[PDB]
Amino acid sequence: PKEPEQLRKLFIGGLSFETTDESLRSHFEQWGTLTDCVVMRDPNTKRSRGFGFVTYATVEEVDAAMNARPHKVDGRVVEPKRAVSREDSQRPGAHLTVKKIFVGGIKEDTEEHHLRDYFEQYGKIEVIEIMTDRGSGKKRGFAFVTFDDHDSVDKIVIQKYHTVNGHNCEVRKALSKQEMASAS
DNA sequence: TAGGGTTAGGG
Repeated sequence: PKEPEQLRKLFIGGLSFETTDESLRSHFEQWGTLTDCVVMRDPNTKRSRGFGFVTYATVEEVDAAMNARPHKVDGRVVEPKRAVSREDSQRPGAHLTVKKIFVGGIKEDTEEHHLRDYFEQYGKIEVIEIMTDRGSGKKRGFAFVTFDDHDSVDKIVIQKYHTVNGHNCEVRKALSKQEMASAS
């Protein structure tokens, strides 16, 4: 396949105890050709860890699978998520289900239309907030964007580069005030 | 509900 394996792969959380490679495949093959399908197990006990991965031949097929939520596998509602790489999985909050992104390093003259013209393609935007110092009114160089669907956030943050108001910016899942403090 | 013997040499 032309597109990277990491972007063709979904984490499937909350599997029934009973789900196997074969039953997971039988379900998710409805939305495309699977190049990989695995239920993770504890080595010695071989018991399911309750999650697995499915990988499609194309990202378009991944998108079709996410568009078909909610998914019931072997009688249990499961939780498919964009697969976060092992490296990125080390970061605080990498696996949270959130609807808001932090957008860091935006120019002083960035306005909401700049953020819409990059982010609307990923999903329905509910809130845009370009952050200022409350007292001085000075722009602080970051914004928060809130979407309607956590998968919009997940599709965004697995990518490396994001161009807003002409220049790259860094985009991460939003951590709460207390989550920021616990990550320090 | 976050990865499968899948992450820093030897010059």
